[PDB]
Amino acid sequence: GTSDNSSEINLVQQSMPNRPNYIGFRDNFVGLMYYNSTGNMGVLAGQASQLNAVVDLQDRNTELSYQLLLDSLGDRTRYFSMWNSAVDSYDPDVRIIENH
Amino acid sequence: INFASLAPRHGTRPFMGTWNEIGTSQLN
Amino acid sequence: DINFASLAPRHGTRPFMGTWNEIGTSQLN
Amino acid sequence: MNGTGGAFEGGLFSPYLTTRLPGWAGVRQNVMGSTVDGRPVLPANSSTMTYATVGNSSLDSTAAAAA
Amino acid sequence: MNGTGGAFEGGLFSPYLTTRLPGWAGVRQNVMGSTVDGRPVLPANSSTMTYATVGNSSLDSTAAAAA
Amino acid sequence: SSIGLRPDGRSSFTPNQAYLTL
Amino acid sequence: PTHDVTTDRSQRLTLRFVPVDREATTYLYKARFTLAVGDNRVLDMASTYF
Amino acid sequence: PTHDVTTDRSQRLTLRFVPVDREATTYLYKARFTLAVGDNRVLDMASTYF
Amino acid sequence: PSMMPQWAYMHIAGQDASEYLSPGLVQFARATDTYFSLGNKFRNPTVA
Amino acid sequence: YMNGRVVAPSLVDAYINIGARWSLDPMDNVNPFNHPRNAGLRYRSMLLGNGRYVPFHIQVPQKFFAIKNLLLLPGSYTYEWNFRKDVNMILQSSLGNDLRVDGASVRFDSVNLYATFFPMAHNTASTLEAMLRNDTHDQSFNDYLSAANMLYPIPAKATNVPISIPSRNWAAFRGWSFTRLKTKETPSLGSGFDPYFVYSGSIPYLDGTFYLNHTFKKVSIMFDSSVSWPGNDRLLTPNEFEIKRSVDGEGYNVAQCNMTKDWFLVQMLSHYNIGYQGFHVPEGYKDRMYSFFRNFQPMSRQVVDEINYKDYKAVTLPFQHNNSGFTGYLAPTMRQGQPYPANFPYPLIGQTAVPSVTQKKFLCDRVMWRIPFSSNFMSMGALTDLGQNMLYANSAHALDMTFEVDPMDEPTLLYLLFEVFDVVRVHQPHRGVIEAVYLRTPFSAGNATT
Amino acid sequence: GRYVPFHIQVPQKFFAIKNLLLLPGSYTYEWNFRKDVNMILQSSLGNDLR
Amino acid sequence: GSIPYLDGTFYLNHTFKKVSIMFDSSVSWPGNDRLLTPNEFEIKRSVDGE
Amino acid sequence: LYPIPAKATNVPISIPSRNWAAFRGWSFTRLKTKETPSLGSGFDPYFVYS
Amino acid sequence: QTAVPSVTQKKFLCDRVMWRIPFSSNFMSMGALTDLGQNMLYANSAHALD
Amino acid sequence: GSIPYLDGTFYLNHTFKKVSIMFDSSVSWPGNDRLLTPNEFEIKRSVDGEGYNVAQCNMTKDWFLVQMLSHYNIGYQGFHVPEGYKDRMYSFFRNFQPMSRQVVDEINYKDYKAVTLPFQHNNSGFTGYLAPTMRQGQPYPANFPYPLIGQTAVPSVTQKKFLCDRVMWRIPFSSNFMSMGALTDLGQNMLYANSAHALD
Amino acid sequence: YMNGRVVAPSLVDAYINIGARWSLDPMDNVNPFNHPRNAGLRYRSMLLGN
Amino acid sequence: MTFEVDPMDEPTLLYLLFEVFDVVRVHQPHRGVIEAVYLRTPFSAGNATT
Repeated sequence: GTSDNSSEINLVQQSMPNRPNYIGFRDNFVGLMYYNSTGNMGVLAGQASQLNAVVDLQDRNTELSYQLLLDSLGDRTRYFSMWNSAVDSYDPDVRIIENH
Repeated sequence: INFASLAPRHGTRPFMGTWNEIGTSQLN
Repeated sequence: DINFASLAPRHGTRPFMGTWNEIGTSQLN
Repeated sequence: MNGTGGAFEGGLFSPYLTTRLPGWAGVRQNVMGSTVDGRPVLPANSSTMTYATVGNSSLDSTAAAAA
Repeated sequence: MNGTGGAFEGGLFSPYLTTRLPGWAGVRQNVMGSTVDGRPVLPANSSTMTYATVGNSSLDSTAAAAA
Repeated sequence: SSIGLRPDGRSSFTPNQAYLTL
Repeated sequence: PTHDVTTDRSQRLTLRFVPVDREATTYLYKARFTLAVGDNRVLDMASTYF
Repeated sequence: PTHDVTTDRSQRLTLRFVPVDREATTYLYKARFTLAVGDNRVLDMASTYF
Repeated sequence: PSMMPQWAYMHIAGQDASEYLSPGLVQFARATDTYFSLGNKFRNPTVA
Repeated sequence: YMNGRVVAPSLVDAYINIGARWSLDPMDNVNPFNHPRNAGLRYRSMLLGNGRYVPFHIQVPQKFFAIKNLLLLPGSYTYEWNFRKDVNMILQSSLGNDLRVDGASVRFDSVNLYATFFPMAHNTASTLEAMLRNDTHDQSFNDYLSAANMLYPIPAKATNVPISIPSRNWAAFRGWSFTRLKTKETPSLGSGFDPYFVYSGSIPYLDGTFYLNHTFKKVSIMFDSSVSWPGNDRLLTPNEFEIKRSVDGEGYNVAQCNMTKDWFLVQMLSHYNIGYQGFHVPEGYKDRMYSFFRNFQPMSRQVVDEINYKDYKAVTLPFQHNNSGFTGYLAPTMRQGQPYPANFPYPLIGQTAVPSVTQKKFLCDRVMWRIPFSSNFMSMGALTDLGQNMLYANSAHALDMTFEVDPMDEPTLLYLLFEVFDVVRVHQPHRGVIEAVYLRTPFSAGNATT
Repeated sequence: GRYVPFHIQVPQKFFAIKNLLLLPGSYTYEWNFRKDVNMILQSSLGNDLR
Repeated sequence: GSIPYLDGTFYLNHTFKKVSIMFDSSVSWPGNDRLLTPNEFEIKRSVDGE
Repeated sequence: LYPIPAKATNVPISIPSRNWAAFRGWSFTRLKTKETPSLGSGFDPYFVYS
Repeated sequence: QTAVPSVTQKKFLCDRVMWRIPFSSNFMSMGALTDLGQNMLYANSAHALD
Repeated sequence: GSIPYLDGTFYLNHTFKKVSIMFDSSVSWPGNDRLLTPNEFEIKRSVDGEGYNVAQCNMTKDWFLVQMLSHYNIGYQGFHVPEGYKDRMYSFFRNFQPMSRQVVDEINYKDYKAVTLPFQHNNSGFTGYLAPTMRQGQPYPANFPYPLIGQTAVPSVTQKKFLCDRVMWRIPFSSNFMSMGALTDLGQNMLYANSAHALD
Repeated sequence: YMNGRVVAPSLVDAYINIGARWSLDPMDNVNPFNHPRNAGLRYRSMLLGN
Repeated sequence: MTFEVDPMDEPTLLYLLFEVFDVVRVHQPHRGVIEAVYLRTPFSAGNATT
């Protein structure tokens, strides 16, 4: 029907469970600090002389550069909790359904 | 020898050797 | 006097010529 | 379905599609924006819209503290 | 009608139109293509199409060779 | 380091040839 | 002039000092900034405004 | 090695630094610290983290 | 012109780290390398 | 919304391509890193907890290339950094929904920076400073990627996307590298906060999980109307780079898929230099997670051809009836029906197999295609072979590139980056003073000629 | 209207600071801002706003 | 009417937003870092957070 | 060859900066896409014209 | 006294002026021949702005 | 069963809190001020810690530094996952597992009723009763697992923890906790090798 | 005794610590190497025979 | 350049065609050997890169 008045035909109802969603911080905490935006950019300077040494360009993204660097050193299969390193790894079978 | 005195002694002589001044790696 | 070191990649100011690892030793052994 | 190579070469003849995406928010012609952070105030009404009348500085949510 | 200068400039003004037509088959947009040479079933639907599953290695209609 | 002998197939834009004695 | 009128290094033009501490009493509001003038640059106080 | 590898005086190994000034916008957080690498010690920037 | 002055200064071509560093540092960095390595801060060119 | 949109189970049920390992074509371009089985995420979410409210405590590192490995001599420095509270950005859902509408990381309470000092004897720590402060030797770091990246747009259903570069000096240029990004999932990085980023899922731009990488067809590298950059008749089709060659008569596909021959040769040569001396599976250490060979996946299937079977009857989904009487009609619900012989999956085996046509494609992801700017495509060093040749020539050429991408019904982005050198030369001459001088050779970004 | 957000910039009007041209260094800078509605903003009718 | 092109009566000047300069192919002219958003000249901050 | 859309005029073009050491002039006409093969490839199955 | 909760809108409206972006380091007009109109980065070489 | 004493199957080293070392009641050995905590070693700072935790668990920022410093020397040039050859199956990083859950807090929740196991009923009517026996019951709505998601999101408090098996806590007798040699530098000084010192 | 004693199934059911990586604190300090899924032991047990 | 054309109703395409000086010099130094050196001067088919 179209009612929730506990009618007779309301006995026959089915309910699928809601779809799973899991939400937590990104790998290596990418996106939590503004890197590479010239507007809100960081400053590491020689406090006595405010000469910033972190001149950052608008294009070269250091988030993508760091992920590649992490893979080059060692391998990204052991989950390091402290830095929150956990590579997003789709299940190999689900992408390519080998139906046997 | 003052700088060479900061290295572990594997026996009698220090452990200096195999100059590994690196840092060239990039994408390539 | 034409050495072949000019064909070798340079790691710094010296060529990257290797050692005497020129071998083809293996068999099932 | 036509007007730009509707029967021959197209997709993009026109251009040196060389505008690099300009990097500044707001380059999305009719994408209902989301919202002000946190708030889900739906409106972020679309940037091809009513932006001459500059940001409506709405009264901030401080019901408990301000009262 | 509308689009690029529905009322004004440019049948094309947007561009630099300097895409020099790049020369490779399939540059055309929605042309019902020809057949594989002497294989008329109107095979080439378009180069905007089921070419997502590219690689239709199609066995021809040679039945006497099959016998 | 065998030999760089340079007397003066061939090409028209250079009157130069090189001998390599190994 | 082309030589010593102005610099070439990445020098910010306008700064946005934020209050180190603040208070909001019943009758007044007090904010405290620590404006820092780096070496080899000089600030004209006329170009300052809350 | 024993002679001149590590000090015998008093030194911390880990230091925490509270923000000198902080700015909490609706979608930002701008924290400014002051690293203080005292005399006769060097800090490798890879160890620092927020 | 395989070497431009701006390239040699920024270590895109020219001497590698084992050479342009002062002899005091190279001897130092070789010594204290089981602990507190210094070999990932001075880059050295690899031209082709 | 994306819950309560029931999908007919018969769409992809137990008989789809009953023999082959075929990627389901409708979800070929769907982002695969958004899944309950994404083991990288489900570990990264259960780390915080299993409840709605989480008083977290994290240790975000520093990852800027000139600061990540600096060795700070004993001064006294400021260290300021703007963080980000945009829930759509810092968080990451699994459906890729819009988290700004639901709940946000309300508060950053007490961020404070930690530092660890090696306790070094004051005799050596003073000697080390005394020479590290000398201008003869000073730290120098190069960004690992070292590439000036730009995003060119691609509208809906567009196929040919051309780009251009005005006349410019290609002093030390190490090649190109490109991929495709769906524009509905990419932040406007230049803005402090963009309210038009309705997304939470994986962001391949700044994360590295590229999946749309397999939809390119052809590439041409024109240097101011000269022949293509490899144009010394150096390929099977020396005028341009075929990638995903379609139905083709001559023998140019490779590796049982539709990837062409030279492109496989170029890709294999670039990563591993294993092109000329025969093809072999490379060293386990030499291929990384983001390498070409580890992710390459050919696949193929055969389907009932329609133009030759003489009895083909295209039955739409609502009407096909396999396994009827023991499952739901078009929703995962109570089973309804009668039993009866099925009709949907046309048999491809046995004495009654229908004639069929094979279609073969490949599924490469998590990598970005590479075209090294080297004479023989090898990697014989950092400063490539032709980089030094431009310097000796000392002339400027404009670049013109065009692409042929598979059409998509949603706007996307062509993310192409030029390999460059991105070195810095940080030097600290006195106490509490840092002087960092940046150079980025082939695409400079400086207003000062020293 | 009645309820109205404002974003104003107030100058400096003290003769020793109005134009000081202060050399490099680091200075603390605080000031107390009036919050009395009656004094801050004037009314045409001359009535009492508090 | 009154043509603004040859007669200097311009009236639609207030409809502009961010304008960007990028000189060679990457270098942005407005300066090394010379504005509060040192990548383009912003003329109308449509919605301002600070 | 430069494309020209349907029902469109004012076709612009350009050549990026280069040298004209022995240039001798231009020569141009106006073909039809229906009547021009893409002979940069071995065989174009989208050319239906005798 | 019976007002309604509201929201403000700002905007500016200028006519007759052409926006200007001087090609100087500090944007000041210290002369006709500008400051960057004679230095060799923008005099010796050739660039192509976008 | 397995005897952890003599075959290396330790599993209880996750229940230590603080280790204090004193040489004849002098100043503590760990050093002058080498540790964030003033005069002891702190582990499992679980009850509450204002700013000292690591890896989203209840360890200590200094104990993690010491442990990684004794095994892989990864303490001063930043932390990173150690190399495979240097990380065995009895080492710290291989067996370190942090975890945390979100039990429903009772102090701040409006209406919380702690129901014991014999009275709580979930999935009733389709399962056994307190024993893996034949299913008995009627179906009815359930009541035990308090929800933590959705519109009804009863407030909760988070408790974290960590497990560390097959590993022995290590406190190297060195000035900087490194492994510069088998014969430590501190256990070589005249102060320790030419006199007798107590230990508490 | 350790076999004739029954355990309530609901003590740890399918709904315990849902979505959490918890270690079931009641069974945390019990010996973990005593289990049918102890691949080392069940290999040695089956090595002798059955 | 900028060609203005009549608005035909079907997708035509312009066919600009520059003028160059492409020549060859075929050389046969000895039996069975032939080599050539092409040169298109204005729009050179080869440069430093290729």
